[PDB]
Amino acid sequence: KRITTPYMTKYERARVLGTRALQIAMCAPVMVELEGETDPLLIAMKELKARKIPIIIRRYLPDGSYEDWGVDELIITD
Amino acid sequence: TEGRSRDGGLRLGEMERDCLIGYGASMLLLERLMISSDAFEVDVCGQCG
Amino acid sequence: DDEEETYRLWKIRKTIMQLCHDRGYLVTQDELDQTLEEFKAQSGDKPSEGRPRRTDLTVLVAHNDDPTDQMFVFFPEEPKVGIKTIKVYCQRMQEENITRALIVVQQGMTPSAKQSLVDMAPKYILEQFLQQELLINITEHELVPEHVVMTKEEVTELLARYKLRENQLPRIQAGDPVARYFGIKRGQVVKIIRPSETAGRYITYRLVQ
Amino acid sequence: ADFDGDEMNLHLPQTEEAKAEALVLMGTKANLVTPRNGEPLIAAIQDFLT
Amino acid sequence: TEFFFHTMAGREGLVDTAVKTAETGYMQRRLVKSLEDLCSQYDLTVRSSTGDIIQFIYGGDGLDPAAMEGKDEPLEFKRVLDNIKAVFPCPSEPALSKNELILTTESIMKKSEFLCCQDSFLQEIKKFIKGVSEKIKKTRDKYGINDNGTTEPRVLYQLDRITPTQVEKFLETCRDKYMRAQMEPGSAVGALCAQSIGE
DNA sequence: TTAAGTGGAGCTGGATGCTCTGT
DNA sequence: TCCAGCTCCACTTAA
RNA sequence: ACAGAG
Ligand SMILES: [Zn+2]
Repeated sequence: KRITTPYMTKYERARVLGTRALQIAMCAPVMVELEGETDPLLIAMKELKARKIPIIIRRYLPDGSYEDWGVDELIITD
Repeated sequence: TEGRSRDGGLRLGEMERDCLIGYGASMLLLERLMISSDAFEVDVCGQCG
Repeated sequence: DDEEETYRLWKIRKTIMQLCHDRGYLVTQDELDQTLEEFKAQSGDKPSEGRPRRTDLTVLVAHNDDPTDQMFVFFPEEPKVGIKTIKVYCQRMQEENITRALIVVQQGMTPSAKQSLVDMAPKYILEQFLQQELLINITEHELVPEHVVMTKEEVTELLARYKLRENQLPRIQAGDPVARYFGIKRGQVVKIIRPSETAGRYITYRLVQ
Repeated sequence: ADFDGDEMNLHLPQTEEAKAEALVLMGTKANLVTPRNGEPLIAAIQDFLT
Repeated sequence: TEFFFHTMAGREGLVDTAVKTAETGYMQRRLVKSLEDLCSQYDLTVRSSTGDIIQFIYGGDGLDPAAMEGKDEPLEFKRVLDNIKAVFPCPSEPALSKNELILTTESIMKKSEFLCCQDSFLQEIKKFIKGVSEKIKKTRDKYGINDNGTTEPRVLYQLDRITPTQVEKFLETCRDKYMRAQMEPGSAVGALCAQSIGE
C-alpha cells in the first residue's frame, strides 16, 4: 500500500512540466498530437492534461524509504 | 559590474533570496544565483580533497 | 500570624498528596480532600503543631509496581539545610531500606548539601523541593497541559509509527518543574496533551535529556 | 508600488526548468492571496472601486 | 503657532518611516536564518535539516494558512450550503424533514472516501447538519407542515428547503475543500513563517 | 584556622536596511 | 549606540 | 567619500 497523498503537489507539477519541457526542447518524441505550438512548456502542459507524460515521481520519506507514483495516476489540480 | 555607467546589471539580494525560498523554487534559485552569474569548474582530487 | 503558617502546612501537604497520587503512589481519598478546618484536629496551631517530624510521610508505597518500593517526604525546619541534616535523614532512610525521599526546604539549601544529592548514591535518590513551589500545584495551572509519562511498550510504538530514533524527538530538561513534579529521569518520554482552540486536542511528545 | 517615479527590476530566466518553476509557483494567478492570513491582495483599487 | 505644532506632530511620522527600515530589516534577517531549513515532509511532519522534529503535524491540523476561507478555519459551512442551494436548486425533488436529513447524511458519510478525513472535521459537519436539522423542525412546527408533502399551500416547502441532491453535493464540496487545504509536502514552511511575522 | 563552591562586579567583543543614479 | 561570556574577587559553610 | 531617488 502507498500511504502518501494522492494529489499532485504544486512542486511536483512545477518540476514535471519543467523536466518534460527540457526534454521536449531536445529532440524527444512528443506523445500528444501538437497543433502548431512552438513553446516547449505549452506542449508539456498538453501532455499533463492528456496524462501522457512518462515520468515517475519517487516520493521520499525521511527515513529513506520511497514510493513510486505515476504522473498519470496522481489527482492533478490547479 | 556595479551599475548603469558600467552596464552593470542587477542584484539578487539576501531578501530576494528569502522570497524565492518561500516559493520552493529550487531550480530558479540555482539558475539565478549560479548559472547566470559565476558558473565555473574546478579539478578536485578525491584523495586529499 | 499562626493563621498564615498553618495555611502553608495544609496547602503544601495537600500538594504533596496530589504529587504522590500522580506519581502512582497509594493515596487515600481522605488525604486528598483534607480540609483546613479538618487539618486543625490532628495537628493544631503552632505551639502544639510540630514542623520537623510530625508532618512527615512514609505511608506512600508504590502500589502499582510493589508495596516494598516506598518513599519519604520530609519537612526540615532550618531554612538552609546543611549536610548534617541530610546525613540525619539519610541514615533514617538507610535503616528503613527506603530508596526515595522528598526534602521540602523552606528558603533554600547550602551549596555543599546540593552537591551531595547528586552523588550520595544512584540507589538513594533525593529530590529538593522549595515550599514556595508547592504552594501552587502547577499541574492545575491553566497554561500547563496534561503530561502523561509513557510506558516503554508505548515509546516503542511512537518510534515505530514515525520510524524515528529517540534522539530525534523534542527535548525536555530534567530541571523542568513539571519534570521534577513527576520525578522523571533521562530516557523517559512524556506524552503532552495540548488543548486546541476548538473542542479537539493535539498530541505531542518529548524526550527527557 | 505607487507610480511616482518608482523603478522596478526585471529578470529573464534562462532555462526551461526555471520558466516552469516561475510560471507554476510564482504566477500572479497562483498568488492572489497572501500566505499570512489568506486574504486577497490582487483586487480592485481607487477608480475601480469608485 | 498652530502650524508649528502640526508640523511637530507630522515629523514624528516622517521620522518613524526613516527609522522603520533599520528597525525591522535586521529583525527579518535573523528570523529567516533561523527558520529557513524547516520543510514540511511527506510523512506529515516538520523537520529541520539535521532530521530533528520541530512538529509532529504542521500547526496541529496539517492545514495551509493560504487556503483558509474562514477565520483560521478551512471552511465556513453556512456559506457553502447556501452556495449549493443556489447553484443546484432542485424543483423536482422533495424537501427533507429533520429525521430524513440525519438519516441521509449518515448514509453518505459512511462511504469509504470520507474515512481519509480527520475525525475533528467529520464531527464539525455532523454538528452543523444537526443544527440545520433543528431549524427545519422549528419552522415546520410553526407553520404546521407535514413531512409527507401533502399540505396544500405548497409555498411552505420553500422556507427551509433541502434536497438529497443538495446534501450530496454539499458533503463532496466540503470533503474536497478539506483535502485541497492541507499543507502540501515540500512547502518551505519556515520561510513563510519568517516573512509573515517580519512584514 | 582554611579549602572550596558560588554570589556579584567589571572587562571585552560583537552587532546595527535595501538598491540604483551621479561626481 | 545596546548586550551576552569570561575572569577577578569577597563571603559564607564545612572539615 | 558625499548627495540624491523609491
Ligand atoms: Zn590529491
